[PDB]
Amino acid sequence: KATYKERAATHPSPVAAKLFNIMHEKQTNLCASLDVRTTKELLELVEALGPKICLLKTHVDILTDFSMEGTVKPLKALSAKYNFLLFEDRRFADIGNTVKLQYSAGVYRIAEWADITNAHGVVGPGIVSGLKQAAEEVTKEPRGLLMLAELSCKGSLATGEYTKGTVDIAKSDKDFVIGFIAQRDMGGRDEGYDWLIMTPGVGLDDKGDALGQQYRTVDDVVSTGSDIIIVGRGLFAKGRDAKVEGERYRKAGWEAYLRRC
Amino acid sequence: KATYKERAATHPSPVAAKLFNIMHEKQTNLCASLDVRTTKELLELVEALGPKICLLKTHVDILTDFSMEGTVKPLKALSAKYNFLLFEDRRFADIGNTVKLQYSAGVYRIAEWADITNAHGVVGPGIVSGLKQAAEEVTKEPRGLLMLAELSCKGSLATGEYTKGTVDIAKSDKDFVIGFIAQRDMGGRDEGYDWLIMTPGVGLRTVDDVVSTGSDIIIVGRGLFAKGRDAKVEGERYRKAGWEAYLRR
Repeated sequence: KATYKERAATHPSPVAAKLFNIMHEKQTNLCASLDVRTTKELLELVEALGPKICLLKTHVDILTDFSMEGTVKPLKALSAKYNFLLFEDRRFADIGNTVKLQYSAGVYRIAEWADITNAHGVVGPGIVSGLKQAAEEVTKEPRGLLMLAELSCKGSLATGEYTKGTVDIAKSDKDFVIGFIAQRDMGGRDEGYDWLIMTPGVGLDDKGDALGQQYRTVDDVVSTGSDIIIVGRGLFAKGRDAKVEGERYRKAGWEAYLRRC
Repeated sequence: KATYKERAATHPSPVAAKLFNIMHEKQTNLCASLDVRTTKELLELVEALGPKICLLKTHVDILTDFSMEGTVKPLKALSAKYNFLLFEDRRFADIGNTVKLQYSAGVYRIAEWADITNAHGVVGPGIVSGLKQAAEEVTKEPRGLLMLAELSCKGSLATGEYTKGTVDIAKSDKDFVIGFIAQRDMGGRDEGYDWLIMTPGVGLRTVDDVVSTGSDIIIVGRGLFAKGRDAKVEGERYRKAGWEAYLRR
């Protein structure tokens, strides 16, 4: 693949172009996933990691104290201050007006602040056009969608046929569907698509760390097509220093990226 | 196909038995779907339909003024007063602790008040065990799950294989998975399963059509209150239509 810098210059999706530029300018392809229960801790960790990430994957629906003024406002301030995007990992799986409102309104009003979100292909292409319209209705800021073509959970029904169908759905709108949450390259280059491949389940194979050893290494995934590495507890759990781990994973991911290039 | 009363006495799932009993006692297999945007209208519509429904399918996440005290509290009081269950049509599609918390906590705290909810089969069997343990942790009240084995949206990827995969997921736990949102009978009686088949998109497909096909509950939406129609009048219309079709079955 071309460099993040090059991809940013030609990408049809404004939100994707913005992300590639963030990655290029900050030398990072690290996505932090900080699944904590309080806004206070979330904000603390986000500020510590801000300089080292290009994206923050959130689950505002697991917070015990979510609010637009207390959570979203400060979060957006940090995203602007440190220059990284927000990705709400809601995994939408409905269609019609219901899904539009689940994305644009309700209590969370996701589309008003989340640069990126994701959806399952099972419901069909209507989820793409639906979410896109919902975004247009409540915000002028660039928005993007990641499809879930292959699931990693045990017993998932994401067969080869299912994956192909989801890829076909992604192909319906290159201005809005910017990529996939996946464990491998999904092609598409020959047909004019430049998909962001964001990969979770990534570690650095640290000695004595059983939990971390359940994941693939940063170099493994990046050398195999991953554009962004999604890292969670390895950045702040068990008494770790978020700034130190943020730099460690950022450096490792960037070095792996430079090597594949 | 046994009667609702008979199915209630032998069902392994407490919430399913509870629903079957409500259906038999109130002579109704009608589930109201009132997708309005304000709590005030929702409560008004629910109060009017309460006597004629066995279930209320909700989307509290589309409300413009949702609150635990202003929406859920009164809603629960209505369900207790008129004897009908609550079903939040959230269509969960995640696993692990994330999905457990999306069901038990967050702002909506679904598991705390919703007797029933649903999930997609795509994520695998983990969705059943995860939601089951989440429900057990938050309350001792009966809770149940409906699987989505076949979708009706254009271009959906719910193939025959996908449907089989979801049915197997449903079969993994008869104590918690009570049935499917479907357009037809899903069988299972030969293997010891008694699934509740709840069918949407019904009007006066006709009520008689779906009920005679194997649908146990009819889900009706706008046809019950939109266009300035009278909720109570329409509630009886559909309740009568659905119950009589059931008796003829």
